[PDB]
Amino acid sequence: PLSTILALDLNDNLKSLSNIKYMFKGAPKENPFGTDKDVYIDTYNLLYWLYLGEDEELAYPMNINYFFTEGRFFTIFGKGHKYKVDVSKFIVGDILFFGRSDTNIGIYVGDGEFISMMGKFPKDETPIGKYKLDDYWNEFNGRVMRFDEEVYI
Amino acid sequence: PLSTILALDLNDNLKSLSNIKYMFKGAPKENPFGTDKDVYIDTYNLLYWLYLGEDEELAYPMNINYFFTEGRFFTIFGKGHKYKVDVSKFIVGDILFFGRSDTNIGIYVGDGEFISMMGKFPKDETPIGKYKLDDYWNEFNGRVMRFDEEVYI
Amino acid sequence: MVVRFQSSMGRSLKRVDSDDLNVKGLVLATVSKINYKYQSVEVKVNNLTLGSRIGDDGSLAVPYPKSFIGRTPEGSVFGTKPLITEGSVVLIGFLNDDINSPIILSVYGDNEQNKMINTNPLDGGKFDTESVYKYSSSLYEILPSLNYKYDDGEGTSIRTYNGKSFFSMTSGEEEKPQATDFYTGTEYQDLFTSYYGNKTLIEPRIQKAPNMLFKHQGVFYDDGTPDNHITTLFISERGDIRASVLNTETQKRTTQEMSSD
Amino acid sequence: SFIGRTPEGSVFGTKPLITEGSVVLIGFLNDDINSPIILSVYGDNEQNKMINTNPLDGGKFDTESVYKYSSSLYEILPSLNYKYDDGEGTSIRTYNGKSFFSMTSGEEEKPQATDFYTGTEYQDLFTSYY
Amino acid sequence: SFIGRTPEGSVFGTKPLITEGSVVLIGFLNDDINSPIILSVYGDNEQNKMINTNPLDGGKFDTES
Amino acid sequence: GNKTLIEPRIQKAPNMLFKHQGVFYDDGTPDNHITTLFISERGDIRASVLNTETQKRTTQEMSSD
Amino acid sequence: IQEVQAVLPEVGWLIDGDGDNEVKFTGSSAHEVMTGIIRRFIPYMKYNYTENTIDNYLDYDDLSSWDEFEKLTEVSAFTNFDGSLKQLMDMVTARPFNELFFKNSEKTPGKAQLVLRKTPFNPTEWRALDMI
Amino acid sequence: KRQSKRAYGDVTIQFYQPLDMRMYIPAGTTFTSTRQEYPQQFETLVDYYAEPDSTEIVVEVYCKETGVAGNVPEGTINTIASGSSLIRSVNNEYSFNTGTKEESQEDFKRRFHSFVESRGRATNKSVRYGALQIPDVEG
Amino acid sequence: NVPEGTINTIASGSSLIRSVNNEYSFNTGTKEESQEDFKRRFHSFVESRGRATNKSVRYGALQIPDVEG
Amino acid sequence: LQKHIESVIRSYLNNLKTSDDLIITDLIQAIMNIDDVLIYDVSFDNLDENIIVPPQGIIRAGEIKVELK
Amino acid sequence: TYSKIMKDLSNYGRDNISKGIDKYTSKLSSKYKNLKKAQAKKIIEKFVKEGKVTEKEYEKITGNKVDDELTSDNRPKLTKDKLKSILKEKFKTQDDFNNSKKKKKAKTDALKELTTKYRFGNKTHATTLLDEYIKYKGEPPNDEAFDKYLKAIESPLVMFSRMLFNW
Repeated sequence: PLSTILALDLNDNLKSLSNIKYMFKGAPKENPFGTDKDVYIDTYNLLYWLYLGEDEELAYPMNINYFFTEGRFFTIFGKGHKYKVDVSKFIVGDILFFGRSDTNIGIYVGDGEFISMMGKFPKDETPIGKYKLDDYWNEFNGRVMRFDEEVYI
Repeated sequence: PLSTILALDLNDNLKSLSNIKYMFKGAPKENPFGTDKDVYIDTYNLLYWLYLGEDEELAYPMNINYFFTEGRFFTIFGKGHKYKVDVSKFIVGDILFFGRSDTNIGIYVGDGEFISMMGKFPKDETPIGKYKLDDYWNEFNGRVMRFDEEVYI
Repeated sequence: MVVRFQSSMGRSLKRVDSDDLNVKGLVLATVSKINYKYQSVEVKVNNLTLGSRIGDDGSLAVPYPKSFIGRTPEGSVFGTKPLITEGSVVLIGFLNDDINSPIILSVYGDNEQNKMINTNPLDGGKFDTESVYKYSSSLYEILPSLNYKYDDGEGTSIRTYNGKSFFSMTSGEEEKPQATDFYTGTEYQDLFTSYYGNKTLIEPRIQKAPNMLFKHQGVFYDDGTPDNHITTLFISERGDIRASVLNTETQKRTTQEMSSD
Repeated sequence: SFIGRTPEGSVFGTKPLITEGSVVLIGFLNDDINSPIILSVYGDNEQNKMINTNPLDGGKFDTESVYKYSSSLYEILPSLNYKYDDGEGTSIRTYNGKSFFSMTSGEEEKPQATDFYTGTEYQDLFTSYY
Repeated sequence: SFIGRTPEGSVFGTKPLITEGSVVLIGFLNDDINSPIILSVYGDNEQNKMINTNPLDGGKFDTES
Repeated sequence: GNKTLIEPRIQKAPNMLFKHQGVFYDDGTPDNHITTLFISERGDIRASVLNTETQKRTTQEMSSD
Repeated sequence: IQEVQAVLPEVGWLIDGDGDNEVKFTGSSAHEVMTGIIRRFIPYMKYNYTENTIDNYLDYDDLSSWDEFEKLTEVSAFTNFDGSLKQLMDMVTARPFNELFFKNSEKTPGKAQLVLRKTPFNPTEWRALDMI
Repeated sequence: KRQSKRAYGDVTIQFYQPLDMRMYIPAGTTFTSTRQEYPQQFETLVDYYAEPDSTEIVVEVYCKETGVAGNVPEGTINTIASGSSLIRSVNNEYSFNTGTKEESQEDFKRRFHSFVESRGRATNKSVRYGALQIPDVEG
Repeated sequence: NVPEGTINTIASGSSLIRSVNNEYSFNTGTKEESQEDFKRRFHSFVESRGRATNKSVRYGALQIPDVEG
Repeated sequence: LQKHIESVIRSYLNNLKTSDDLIITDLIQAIMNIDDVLIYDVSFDNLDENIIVPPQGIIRAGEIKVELK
Repeated sequence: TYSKIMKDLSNYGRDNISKGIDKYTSKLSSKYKNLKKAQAKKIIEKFVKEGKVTEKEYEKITGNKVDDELTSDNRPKLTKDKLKSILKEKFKTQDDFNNSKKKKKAKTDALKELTTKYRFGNKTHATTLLDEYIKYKGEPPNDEAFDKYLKAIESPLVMFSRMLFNW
């Protein structure tokens, strides 16, 4: 699948993407992968740049309103419920939401982990990294989504 | 009684305490009685300093929350009622409250009078004094309390 | 006689029929479960539960009163979602005095609960008295958060937020300390409205300081040009104040900032 | 909501909003027809489902996690701009256009009432969706 | 308006304003006298006319004007 | 409704203020930052930021004159 | 019963309507619901018979109704305030769609039977009745 | 022989939250259980008051039935009548082990022996019987 | 022998339960044994009289009605 | 069972007359009387020897700790 | 019980305690009657704001022997002559009886130490002994007063329903 392959590529190249930094709503005009210079990018723009490398384009800045009506996704689990036993049933590439108001999102990877940027709010210098799901399981919020390209347009 | 003796001593020494001035929330660290220099003290801190001279200590700054739960007092008359005939039944040393939100308090003395500091709000220079109860009877609010030391601790 | 052996009830002879099945009047019940998605509850009788049919939340449930609800000419729906609480006592009125069809009329609290959530010390008196009007006329309400809102017939009006932060206003010189800013300002404990009825302080639920902001923006105006002017009055938890005016398209900004130090 | 007269004589009260086509419960005086009084106004199930943002299907109100979503005094004015309060420190108010007022204390909810760069967008708030 | 208790235990609610001389609808429990409960408060026609600023005599709510 | 002005009950000018403070935050240190937006009856405006423990203050004051 | 709590120390019942005297009967047809209703209270209604109780004398079997047209039910026990079982029996019957009456058991002489069947006004059911 | 003694003990009450205001327990409150083995009832004899800011209260109870059935095991009495919604659980921390049947034949025989030996006054046994004849004193 | 995902509700209050489902079908539900099955069981029993044998252990483990394989 | 044993031992300590040694044989026979088969054996650490009580001494109080083997 | 009080606060945590300090305060007061509402209210406020509580904070709230652990297991029983000996130290001069101001200080100190530092403690029962002790000037006609404290401390609804059933 496209999403799984992209997630595996990101995991393989995760250590080499230290140039990408964390910011609240970073929306740079330069592709992080096509430049060695450091650049501040958030999770939504990171996903947009990751999916723009292939033929898919999506849209910019790809805020929370993108998922509501664009039809690019179909929900797997709804918000409001939180089960720790069903986490194993998920697959790589699924988008994981965080925060009570959709403050941040993430990409699921195997072995009970997820890829996202975490740090202090006022433009932290910490680069992208991978964190265990146990400590962040509290703020998972239960929302899960998945991609689909074959039927769209 | 301790409270009655303290009130009588304050009344006797009332003329000699002109050094003490009035302020909204004066909480000086220096005892007014142990210094000739003028100092700004409000009614609550005045009562605290008066009762600190003896073995009793109480607490600081002795705000309105002190009376709620410390157990140092038992109510004589509740708020919300205002009878002018029952005023004679009071005794010296009883604490008299003023204001709709417990803005100020006072100490009752015989002959239908009370001891308190009155003046304009922004740090009036007027010293402590004694005023007739007739004009201030309107803002009495009906709340009356009394002291008790024998049973406490 | 032989034919008299039929359904009957009461000391005086009465023919028991379908009329007795119909419930005459109103009954009370307690809220046991609430369907949050539809905001329709199921109430428990002392030994029975109304509603709770096979339908989860939507097809069958007990409605609840609403302050107001309707639809605009454009078509968009508007209304209110008043707070619902478990364990509260609610009055119920059956449709056509037919059982198995409840509707909640209103919610009534216990005497102890009512006594706890009022600050009026007067035991009684006619409302027309001027002195009683000071205390009787008080639209005292508490949000689901322990921070409350207060209004009164007099000029006093107090509002509270997270932590000990509050907003207040008054006009009388006697009530001047309630909304003063001398030295460090009035303490939250000094206000009499910040105490429950039974001589207990109204603790805020959240003690962490809030951060306020007044963001202003639009789309267009009568001139026809697009609206691109953004201004804010952000306040941080650490005490900073920032008043700014922005024009995002032209990439210009002017900010008046205050630091915590 | 409430109505009365002051000692001076001036009348005070409220005029709650009235809407056409709404369902209203009626109780006749003395169970005598041709004498109706409206007790309250009740909305349709679809309308109630549309004007709430709670995703939970159910659960006891005493649970701490459910208290975050269940305790929400969510109200919408006749104007589509709404007012929102919650058991937590979050509290959102809206006005004409995309202008809004918000406050919060938790660091997790910091983006809801932030002013970094251009500030939080109106779409970012979850309470701004039906 | 609403009343309840939080998980911590603290009680919360509202105290809507009460006025003397107002007309209140009453519903007896089980249609048994000597057990009243007030359902709501309704004002007089003159009072309602005084506390509204709408000059229109009537018309459908769906009209834009 | 009946062509009569809505007289305010109290004609004396009010005095507003927006006092902001807390106890602690995620950093764990105590909260000691106090700020106010006091407005006097005479028309004065005072926006201040305070730190009571360190005994520091900065005030932006406007007089009635 | 108004004033019984029936609590346990740090223990609760997952299904609601427990601790109190509430009892819920569920079934997709009258014969399924009626069997639960009768079976709930019949054996405990003891008497001083030298030989048994009402269950031995009353068969209350061979019951049927419109199973296909009737969905799952959640008829409550306390639908009638302090009412008799006959009053609660009427609600389960849903007259006139089903007929209920007590008559002698022709198939088993010497004892009574409780009948709960769909109404005989249907064409085939009308033919089913024995002719006299 | 003397009659039996009613069983009595202590019952603990657990509330969901501490009481905000003082509460009064009506007299004659009935404490029972739900297990079929111990359907015996209990009742209070004196008034009790639940002061505010108290998450628990303990009140003595007495067994109405005169017999050994009141010596219930731990965690038996788990029901209260006329109880408000504030009550979260009802439990007895310790078994009673105080209820008794009628006076045992051996004890009655021994006391009779003490009385017969105590007919001759001015001796140790006479003083022993004179001290032991009061129901309250023992040993 | 209902299909998969047939049981949906507990038919009670279900205050703390959202939904109930079964991930596997029911196969133990069977009608009365036929003549051939009884004949095979009796032949196994007759051959099972000699203990300490695999064919005997077969009948010994199969004596419980629930066991099929 | 541990709480029941503790309560039984504490009750045995009470309702004891004056001027009698703390006999251990009666204690073990009393506690073993609850169930001869279920309860196997009882042992003690420090109070194996009988404690002689004076005329004015009564053994009523005492803290019981159960150490199951 | 400084260690137990601090341990209880750490068990719930600052986040949980911050929500409902007034009612979580009642939990500590209910467990230990030694602390009043005000005493336990102030310590929790100091705990959350500062993040920790030290011995200086505990003694400031109320005077107690924090550096004393022997009382946890066992402590003196105050058997007879112990009460007589300790009372002699508190009342060493006759002017204490005449001067009531220091008398209140002396009796409060005796009651504070007597109830906390010994197995048996009581306020009203001890106060009665002090009142008799003060009145007799410490020389009562009999020694029972010293031991007096030691020995002291170790329907219409039903009727209508019943008669209605009878009829």
